[PDB]
Amino acid sequence: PINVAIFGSTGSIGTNALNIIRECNKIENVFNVKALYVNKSVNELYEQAREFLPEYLCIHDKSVYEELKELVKNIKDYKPIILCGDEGMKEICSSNSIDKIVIGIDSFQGLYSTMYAIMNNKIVALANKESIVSAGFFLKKLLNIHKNAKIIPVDSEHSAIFQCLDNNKVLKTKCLQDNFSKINNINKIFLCSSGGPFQNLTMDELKNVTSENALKHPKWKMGKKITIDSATMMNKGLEVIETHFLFDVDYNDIEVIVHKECIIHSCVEFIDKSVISQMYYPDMQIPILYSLTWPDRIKTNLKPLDLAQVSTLTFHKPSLEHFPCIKLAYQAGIKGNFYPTVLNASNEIANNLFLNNKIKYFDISSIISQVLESFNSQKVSENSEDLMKQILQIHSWAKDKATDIYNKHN
Amino acid sequence: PINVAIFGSTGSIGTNALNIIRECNKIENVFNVKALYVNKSVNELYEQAREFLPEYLCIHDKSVYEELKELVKNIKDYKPIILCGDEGMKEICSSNSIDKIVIGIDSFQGLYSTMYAIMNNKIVALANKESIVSAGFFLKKLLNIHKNAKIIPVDSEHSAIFQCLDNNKVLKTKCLQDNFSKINNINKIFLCSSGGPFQNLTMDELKNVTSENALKHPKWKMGKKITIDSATMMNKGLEVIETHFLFDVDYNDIEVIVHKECIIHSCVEFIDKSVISQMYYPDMQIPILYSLTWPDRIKTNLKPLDLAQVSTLTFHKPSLEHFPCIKLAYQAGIKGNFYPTVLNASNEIANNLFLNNKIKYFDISSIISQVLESFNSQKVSENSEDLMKQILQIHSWAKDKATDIYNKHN
Ligand SMILES: NC(=O)C1=CN([C@@H]2O[C@H](COP(=O)(O)OP(=O)(O)OC[C@H]3O[C@@H](n4cnc5c(N)ncnc54)[C@H](OP(=O)(O)O)[C@@H]3O)[C@@H](O)[C@H]2O)C=CC1
Ligand SMILES: NC(=O)C1=CN([C@@H]2O[C@H](COP(=O)(O)OP(=O)(O)OC[C@H]3O[C@@H](n4cnc5c(N)ncnc54)[C@H](OP(=O)(O)O)[C@@H]3O)[C@@H](O)[C@H]2O)C=CC1
Ligand SMILES: COc1ccc([C@H](CCC(=O)N(C)O)P(=O)(O)O)cc1
Ligand SMILES: COc1ccc([C@H](CCC(=O)N(C)O)P(=O)(O)O)cc1
Ligand SMILES: [Ca+2]
Ligand SMILES: [Ca+2]
Ligand SMILES: [Mg+2]
Ligand SMILES: [Mg+2]
Repeated sequence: PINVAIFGSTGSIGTNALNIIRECNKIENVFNVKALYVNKSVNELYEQAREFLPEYLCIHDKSVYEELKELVKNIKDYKPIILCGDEGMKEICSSNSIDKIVIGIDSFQGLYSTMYAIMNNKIVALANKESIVSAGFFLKKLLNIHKNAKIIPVDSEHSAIFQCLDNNKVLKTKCLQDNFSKINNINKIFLCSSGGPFQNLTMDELKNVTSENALKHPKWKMGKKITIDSATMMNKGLEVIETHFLFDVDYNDIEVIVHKECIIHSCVEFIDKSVISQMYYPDMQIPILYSLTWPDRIKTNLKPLDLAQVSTLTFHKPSLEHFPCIKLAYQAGIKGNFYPTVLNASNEIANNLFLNNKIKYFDISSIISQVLESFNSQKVSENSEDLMKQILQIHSWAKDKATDIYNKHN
Repeated sequence: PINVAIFGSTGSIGTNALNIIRECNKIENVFNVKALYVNKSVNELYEQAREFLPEYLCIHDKSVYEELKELVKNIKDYKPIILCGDEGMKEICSSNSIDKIVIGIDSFQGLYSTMYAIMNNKIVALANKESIVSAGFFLKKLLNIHKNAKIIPVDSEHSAIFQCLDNNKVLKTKCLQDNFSKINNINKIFLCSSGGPFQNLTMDELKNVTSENALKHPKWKMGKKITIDSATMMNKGLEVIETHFLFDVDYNDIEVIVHKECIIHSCVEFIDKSVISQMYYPDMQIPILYSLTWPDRIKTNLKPLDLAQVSTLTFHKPSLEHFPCIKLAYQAGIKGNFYPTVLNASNEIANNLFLNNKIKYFDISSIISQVLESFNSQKVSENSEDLMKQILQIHSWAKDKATDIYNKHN
């Protein structure tokens, strides 16, 4: 039986995780949900607790901590360990009754639990790309210290890549290890993208698009932050860096392709030029499930892919003029050092400004661009604790700098 | 050092096999071409011998044996063992200096060298699907006795499927072995097809198609036999049966899909509903190369796949009214026993009759159908030698029956 904790259980990823676990458990009882962890959504967490009855409940915000304890009392025959904040999360991570942890917490914040899960030698089913982008080489260093810990990618393109590999090669290495692409004979990555809601707009239309435009399309079913990143294609930019760190693929060997039907989720070209790709309907349940079953697969009752019904699949290059965030992400990745950290942080700010109607579409890239050119590279700390502080301080520096730039032009 | 013999070196498969070996050897000196074997193309074999300088040369037609020896003595500093007929084939198969054999011999004839290669515990890179279709159960029996032998598929769709699989599971089993699909978590197979030159014809148009139309469908030249089979989609019917035997997949789990761009070469749906596919330009060099390098990959200088330029991929279900050969294959496969043997034999006759303008398009299926209807199940004999002679009897019977049916009408 697979003992699982869901971190960020009330969001888009967490809900999909619980969905697939539920439906798979109807076929055979494969998963035990041992812990749920949310930020503020106490009512929704209670409802999930009622159904799945985990041994652990944690809410990050102390201000709703009491409210959770009282709500949970209605559930008969159930006495969970109810915890909160950083302290609660660390206790769950160190529990010997948990094997696998799904990280569906958003933003740079997802790094903290990812770090402690690793330090506790757990399998980390990581959907949070911000932690990889911002702390790539820290996570690397951490995985060399904690040799039984593993990151399994949940991000759909990276899951697709991972699913295309031979596991007799994968098991010789692990995600975020130097030389991963060489051991797996990977030559090149086709990184597929929906292209987002603005894919058909002219430069003139792009000037005046609003966050509401970005958020209204039902085709995009995710959290608000990632929805905005999909619209600017900064999401794909982040995923380029994520691909580089997870799989040790050279930036010049990662190609972004717009595939509007979202059936082919990404492709791996091996050294012989043979290309392998993973496909399904655009549904996060597959990537989530695979992270929890790897290196095996289990039966599901998901809708089978009907290729003749889909009938047509299309592919084109993205326009860098229309989506300058892509270009900025390659530039930050190629530059290396802490430039990806700076990229992620300034995007956090720019993303949120646009979401709340404070800046325009092209201001997003303008702000990010100015922060990256403000940054002064630092010698990378050889010490693991000092490296973590370095990342925190640089992330924080970049967010402040982005705010300065916004203010300067406001 | 990969010590390889090429059987049927002067045909389409053989030539392509020598092409990729040549090109790959320029990068890394991997392959030793140890043997070349052809029917009667002595001059072409001579030119190949001068380039590749194999330790063995063999020609099936003894009437050109002296012509071979006389041409070969023109090759400066080179003294091969030049061999003859079935005997020469058996000697090459028993050579310890040979590890892998590519079977690029066409038709039921290919089964003989396939059998002897397996009896000598070789790795058999098998392009010849007719041997599998007509003698699948016998090959399975043979592989159970000769435990170090393996069949690695070369047929592009089956190579595709093989590549889509996770080698960590493939390595725990082998092609034709019981439980292959269970071990590999296979739920179903999308068997892709070019659809052939007649894919867009109406029923009335199809009535009138001739062999010259079928053979003009070019790009890369194949044997006349498979070219006609592609036109009737009997090729795909044979491939459905080949899929069943190679991978132990149920007939109701095999779906034929017409993909006219021939970029996706086939797809595997796993029990979780995730789908994996192999893609490249249509080109037999990759499937050939992979059968010789498996479970590894090596570098090539083949043109990289450019998905943006390809731009569109399309899929549709084939019409069984327009292509009744497909239906006949499912029917023969499902009935089991020696019906696949009978299908293959009667097709060999019908195919050749159509090739030579003796019968019409729909007479092909009519003749095959009548032989299948005529045949009565036989008790399957238990020892290998007995089962082989049983196969040979039934094969000869079915060919004679097809010819008699033809003789009765025209
Ligand atoms: N949504 C998707 O399909 C995909 C998401 N991702 C990645 O997954 C991550 C999550 O995205 P998504 O699910 O869309 O985001 P959501 O906004 O939908 O969900 C965020 C979840 O994290 C929780 N959370 C936030 N902060 C904390 C904290 N400090 N402690 C505990 N829980 C916290 C939230 O809790 P609360 O409900 O209380 O606010 C919520 O449950 C992102 O990093 C994203 O990049 C990647 C690919 C696809
Ligand atoms: N062509 C292709 O791309 C594909 C082919 N296949 C399969 O591969 C096999 C070969 O097809 P293809 O290459 O098109 O066929 P070809 O007709 O082009 O080649 C047949 C080859 O086999 C040789 N041959 C015939 N009889 C004998 C024999 N008695 N002993 C030794 N050699 C013999 C021929 O020699 P000679 O030149 O002297 O006549 C020739 O080299 C077929 O079973 C086909 O179904 C499967 C998928 C794709
Ligand atoms: C509707 O299908 C899809 C919509 C959007 C996406 C991408 C954003 C969400 C994501 O990263 N996933 C699912 O991994 P993007 O390609 O627009 O960046 C992928 C699929
Ligand atoms: C142009 O690419 C292609 C042409 C033809 C085919 C098939 C026939 C030859 C074959 O079996 N191969 C290459 O494996 P079919 O689908 O028409 O039966 C596949 C690909
Ligand atoms: Ca594989
Ligand atoms: Ca009868
Ligand atoms: Mg993604
Ligand atoms: Mg084929």
